[PDB]
Amino acid sequence: RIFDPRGQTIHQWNKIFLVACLISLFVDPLFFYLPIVQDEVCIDIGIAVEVFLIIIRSIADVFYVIHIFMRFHTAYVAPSSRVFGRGELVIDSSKIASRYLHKGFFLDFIAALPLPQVLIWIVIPNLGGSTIANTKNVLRFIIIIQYLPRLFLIFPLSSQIVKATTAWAGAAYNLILYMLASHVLGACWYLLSIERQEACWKSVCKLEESSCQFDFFDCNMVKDSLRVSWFVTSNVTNLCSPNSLFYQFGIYGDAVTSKVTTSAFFNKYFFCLWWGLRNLSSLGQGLLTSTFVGEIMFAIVIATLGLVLFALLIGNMQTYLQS
Amino acid sequence: RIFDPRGQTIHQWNKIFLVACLISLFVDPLFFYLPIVQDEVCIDIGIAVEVFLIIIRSIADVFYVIHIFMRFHTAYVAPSSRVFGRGELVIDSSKIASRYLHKGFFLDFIAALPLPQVLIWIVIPNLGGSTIANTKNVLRFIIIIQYLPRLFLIFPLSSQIVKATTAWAGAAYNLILYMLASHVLGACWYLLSIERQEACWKSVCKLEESSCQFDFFDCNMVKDSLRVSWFVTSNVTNLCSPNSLFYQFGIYGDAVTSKVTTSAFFNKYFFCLWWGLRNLSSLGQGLLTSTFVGEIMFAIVIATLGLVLFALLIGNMQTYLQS
Amino acid sequence: RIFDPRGQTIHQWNKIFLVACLISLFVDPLFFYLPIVQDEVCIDIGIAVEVFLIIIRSIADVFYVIHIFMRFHTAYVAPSSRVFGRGELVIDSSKIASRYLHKGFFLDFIAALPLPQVLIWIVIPNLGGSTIANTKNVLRFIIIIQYLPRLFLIFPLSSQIVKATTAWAGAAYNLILYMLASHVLGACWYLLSIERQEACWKSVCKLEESSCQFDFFDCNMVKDSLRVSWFVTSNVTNLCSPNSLFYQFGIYGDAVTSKVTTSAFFNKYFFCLWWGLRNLSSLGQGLLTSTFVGEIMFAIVIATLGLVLFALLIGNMQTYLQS
Amino acid sequence: RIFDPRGQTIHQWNKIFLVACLISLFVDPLFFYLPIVQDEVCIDIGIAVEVFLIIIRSIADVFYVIHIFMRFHTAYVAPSSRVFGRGELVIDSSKIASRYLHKGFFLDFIAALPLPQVLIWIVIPNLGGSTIANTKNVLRFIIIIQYLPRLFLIFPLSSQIVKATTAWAGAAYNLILYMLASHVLGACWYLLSIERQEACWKSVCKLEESSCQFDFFDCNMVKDSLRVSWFVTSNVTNLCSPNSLFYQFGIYGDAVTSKVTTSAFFNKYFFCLWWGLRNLSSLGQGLLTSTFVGEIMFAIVIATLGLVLFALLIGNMQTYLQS
Repeated sequence: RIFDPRGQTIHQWNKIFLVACLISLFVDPLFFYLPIVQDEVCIDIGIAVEVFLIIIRSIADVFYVIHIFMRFHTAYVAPSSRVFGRGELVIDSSKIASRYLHKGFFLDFIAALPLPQVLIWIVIPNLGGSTIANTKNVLRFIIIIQYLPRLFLIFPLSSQIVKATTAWAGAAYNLILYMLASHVLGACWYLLSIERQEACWKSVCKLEESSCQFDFFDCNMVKDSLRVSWFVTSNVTNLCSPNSLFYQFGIYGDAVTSKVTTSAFFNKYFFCLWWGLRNLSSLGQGLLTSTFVGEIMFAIVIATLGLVLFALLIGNMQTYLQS
Repeated sequence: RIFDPRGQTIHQWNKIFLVACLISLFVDPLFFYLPIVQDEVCIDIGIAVEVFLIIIRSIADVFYVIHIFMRFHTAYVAPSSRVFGRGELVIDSSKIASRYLHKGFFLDFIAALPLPQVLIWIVIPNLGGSTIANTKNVLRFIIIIQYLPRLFLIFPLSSQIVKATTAWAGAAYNLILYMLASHVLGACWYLLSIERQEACWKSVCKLEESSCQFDFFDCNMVKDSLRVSWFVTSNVTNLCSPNSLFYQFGIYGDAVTSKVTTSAFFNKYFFCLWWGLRNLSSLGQGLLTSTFVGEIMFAIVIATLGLVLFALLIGNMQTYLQS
Repeated sequence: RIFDPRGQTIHQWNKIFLVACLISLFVDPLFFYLPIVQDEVCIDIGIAVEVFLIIIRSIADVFYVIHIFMRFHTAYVAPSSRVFGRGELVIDSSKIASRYLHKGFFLDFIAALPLPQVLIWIVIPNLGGSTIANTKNVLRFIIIIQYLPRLFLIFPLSSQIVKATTAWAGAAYNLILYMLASHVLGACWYLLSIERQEACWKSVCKLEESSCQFDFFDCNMVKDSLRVSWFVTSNVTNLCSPNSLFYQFGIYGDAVTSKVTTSAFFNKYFFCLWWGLRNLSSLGQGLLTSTFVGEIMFAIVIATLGLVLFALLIGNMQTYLQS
Repeated sequence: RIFDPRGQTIHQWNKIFLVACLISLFVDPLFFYLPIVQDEVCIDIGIAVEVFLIIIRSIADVFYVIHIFMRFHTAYVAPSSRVFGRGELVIDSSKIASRYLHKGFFLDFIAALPLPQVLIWIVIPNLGGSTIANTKNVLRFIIIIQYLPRLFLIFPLSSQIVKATTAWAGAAYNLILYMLASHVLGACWYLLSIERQEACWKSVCKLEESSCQFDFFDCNMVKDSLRVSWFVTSNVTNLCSPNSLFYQFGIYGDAVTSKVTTSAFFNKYFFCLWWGLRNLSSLGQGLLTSTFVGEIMFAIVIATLGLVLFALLIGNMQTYLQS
């Protein structure tokens, strides 16, 4: 059942797979919005939203597995058989599999690994208790390690769609990509702000090591008598604010003053998407960072992305107007 | 009395209609500047300015009715008779009316409906008392529901004018588009800031529900003894300020600190026009919103409009310089 | 002694006239830096800098008069005698004078009028004592009335210089124009901030009509016994500051906090030039104006100039790299 | 042993020399990050990082000397022997040396001088004790005096590499130049902020001439009894802050508020790099300077560099899109 590379089944499958990849690209950064900072100073996770996102990601991974299957069952054109553009067809399944494994299979398999799901379920909780690591909100960012190759996969595939079927197709696509970059940067900023607030809490606990340890900032122990007794005699709610000059919050300060980390899922999502869009359009200006290397590099990445994306938008609109 | 589409009567009518549509597009957002926040914490409406705007709107409406009447009596080129461009003319009134009804009549009829003057006069006040809704200043935005179709009519019609009559007509036209977009965004910002201040007043009333009720911020009840007795012992004047953290004013806070909602019509109009133009040139930067989805979406729309308009301006200037 | 329009004497005269026009365009805005706000809350005029600028403007006006004389004594090509480019020359002095008077003489004569000199010397002081008007700092802006036609003369003449003698000639020329716009806008902003501070002083005087009148803010009367007695008991020092919420300084408030109205000529000049450059590059963003129509219109003009200039710069660099 | 100008040895040497020159351009501004402001209000020099930078710069200068020595022994195409491209080879060493001395030797020699390490070792300390000058942290900027000619050598030489080896070579090259400009501007801003804080300390000492001289702000005298006695009774810590309105810190105040001058080398380097990149992308907006001419000139230079770099980047991206 080898499908023709320039046939109809593969064209329809690629049309569906572009939508599936776009859905996966949209859903992956949403995993960064799960942590919630509560008024009692603790980080919880929205269970219902977590399960919903995991279900969507599982559907996307099923689609990716189907794509890998169809790529093991697709034909190719031999480079040496290209007779005036007529490269014929190859039906050898073994040759197709060898060609796929030599080039293309590795990156597609990496992109199809259910990394967020295993990280959420069978890595952090249950037997894989990372008490020694104590970086539950940091490991989520390794999704980016898988997100970056997957983002690459959107470039050639969509190009094939361009071959499948203009003036309006150069600016709308670039604005969609620009919104995607804004979405990813906003989710990254939200998770980094959560990490910054957790670091401020850890510094406060270090200042108050007499009656605190690095276990009081989890909402599963908020009702403990020790937790409330420490909370009523601590000024963590006032020290961990951008107004107080105790900890350098930097660009993450807007996540504490505006209570973004406490707001509902849609409020926080739209706030962070607008943050990313605004700091991508403004070329990273207004990102008055602290003296921390990671935040500075995040701001530099945002500025560079804004520069290249604005240049692409200007060029695309110039091309559209000239044609 | 069928008019020639390429003739002189229709050309002159289109020249008049371009100016009429430009005036109508300039006047429609001005209805958002009518509400006035007075020093007694209430929202009034300038009766004289409202009457003048309704008169101008009715003039635009009768011009649109004349345009519809004229288009009911215009000839069209038969697609099947296009013999090397010479498509002749169709004179049959019934055929012309049927063709116009099939394509074109609905969208032109929508743009000619006197929706704003109906809403102001015979929808909200008098028989149609919307006491339950209590959203008098929110219904105005449904003018946008009609504004967007009308904004469409400029693009073809002006192009037709281009056919009727370059290097200087590309940058100036896009600057006019920029002015119109900034004016509309400024009017929308003014009305949304009025809504935000009214929402803060409603929150204060809820906090003081013992002596306040949800009909109490109307200027027709200012002289009431109950209202003054409540006001002399109420802290609504400082709770609904961006300085206080009682309510998240966000980007609308600049309309409370600067007191544009209480200024004269020209001052408020120019302030809001400059606000829209500045946040369109800054690509939405400086729009530090709150965690409210509507305000965030407004900021995102402003940033996207700034992106597309600046890209169009750069492309038009590049075309001008290359020509 | 009619000179050849395609000859060498007129070529050299145009080369030196471009320099003279550039110097005159650089010098006219400097007259806006003359008023100085002193620590005694008064506005004085720097006599030495004023005299130097008047001398430079006199030299420029002499050059302009020589230019208009030479234009009265230059030949022209008859439009009806253009036989395949060989349009011959016209030597009749009467015909040349009539042609110049019909078109060209009016605006050239307008630019050659010593308006700033007569305004400074024989309009405001001496016989023309503007005691009733009391707007000495406002009249200077009618230099702009002469400045706008003069700025016109740069555009054709420079093009003629192009005909006298590339890839590098597009970016540098546009940067020179951009610097000129920044210089003019900075001088205008300095004078407007002077006017705003004087208006705040007048408002304070109105608040203190018992012991103040509209002369007390003139530095010639600073040593008056009434002046010192009012000053030792007046709070105009802190009331007219952007920190206090007494007067809406707006975008001009930055000139009071930084004390640029008091500093030396070089400091204030460079601060205002950088202000114009920054608010021209930032597309007018950060110009958070008050509810005053004049300030808002000035900010709108600055933003539109920034838009057109940045688009022109982008287009010029695109042309330079492409060619 | 004259090398062929279009041979293989010179090609490889130029490939090495481009990397060497890039290293030298990256290392020279790092000398500006050496001064450190300590909590005892004094400026020290990191000896270890200074020695490492001196060693790297010495290696780069040895590479420059090797380049000069070898290009003394290369043939050149005779201007009069260019017979249809075949310009032959000049083997005469005397003629090659004469041509090099006439054109090429001066700029290559001035760019190979060990001026930075000479200043660090045998100019400022030891015999050349600049007690009278008292500009230990100011002289470093004369590295820029040699840096600009060395910045020139990149533009031709890199072009040769282009001749030795596209669509991706326009955006990447522009971004490399842009990052280099950001790095240089950040180093210059750090050293200028150090200078501003030192000037504030000098002003404070002038305010405290009774018990202070211009030596208490050197970290070699921090442990002196007079030093500690003055420090315990001096308020230099409060007066020399951006919050206190004592000294106009201007755009350098962000360096004191963020305590970047005290941070470690990596923190300060990345903070200053992000500062330069942000103020270069923002076209100098947000550089609210003081009334000081040097700071204003620095801001104007930053704005002009941002303008030209953004224009070049837009043009390069347009070229990439169209080709």
